[PDB]
Amino acid sequence: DFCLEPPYTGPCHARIIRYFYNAKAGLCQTFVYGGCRAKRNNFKSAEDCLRTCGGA
Amino acid sequence: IVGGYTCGANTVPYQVSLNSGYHFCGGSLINSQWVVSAAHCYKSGIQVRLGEDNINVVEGNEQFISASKSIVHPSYNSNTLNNDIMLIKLKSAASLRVASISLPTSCASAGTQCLISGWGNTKSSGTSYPDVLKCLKAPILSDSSCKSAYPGQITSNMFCAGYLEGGKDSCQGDSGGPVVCSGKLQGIVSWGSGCAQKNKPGVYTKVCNYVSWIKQTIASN
Ligand SMILES: [Ca+2]
Repeated sequence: DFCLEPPYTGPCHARIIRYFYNAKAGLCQTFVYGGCRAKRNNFKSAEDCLRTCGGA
Repeated sequence: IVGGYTCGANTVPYQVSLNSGYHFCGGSLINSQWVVSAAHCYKSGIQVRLGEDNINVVEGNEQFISASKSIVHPSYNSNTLNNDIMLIKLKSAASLRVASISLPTSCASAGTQCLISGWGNTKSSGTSYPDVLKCLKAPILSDSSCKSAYPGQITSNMFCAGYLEGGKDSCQGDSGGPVVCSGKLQGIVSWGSGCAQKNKPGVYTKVCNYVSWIKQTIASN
């Protein structure tokens, strides 16, 4: 389950705000994504995050 | 920028901030209507902010101009990060505190000292994004050492710059920004393994390899 994976910033140096499902909190939170090599628990909006991972 | 210093208001006049509701990448003004940045900084709805020092407060010297076109290198590979370069056309020409930087006539050699700038994280690890632009002087490293630090990941279009001891480096939020050596734009902040880690210098897009593509692309768009 990729929804239970911790957020991955990656090697690139941008500061792009994305969302990831935080299983502990039971909600989608924001994190800094570097711009490349994103894993699946990385969404552009909280809605996308909740639709895909909500309740995992 | 980890381990750097405050540049000073408008002392790096070619430095721009790419804004999408917040600063997410840097870039360099290479023409009154064109900016060069990294391909991984590609985003829709980009607003380019010129003449910035404190990115959090309006100080009067700014020019906010929307991008009309964003051209990512046709051979950019998101997996290998090869050809990590992008051109952004401004919706209107910037009024030249705001100045363009020259493209290189030739590639720089290992040992060359360069100025790297940006509004990225200043902590190795931790988080601390600055208000004002930070600067860092770092030397270009040999292809041999760059390849030793990142086995099988360095292409002919990339170069390392920084210190093997760690402590001084680019970091999240600096991507797309300039590496000027020098008075010529030699690199674009691209990637690395963490920030300011020992034996893990930052990797930059080698601009001298794209000068013809840049000139022709700017001219036919
Ligand atoms: Ca400002």
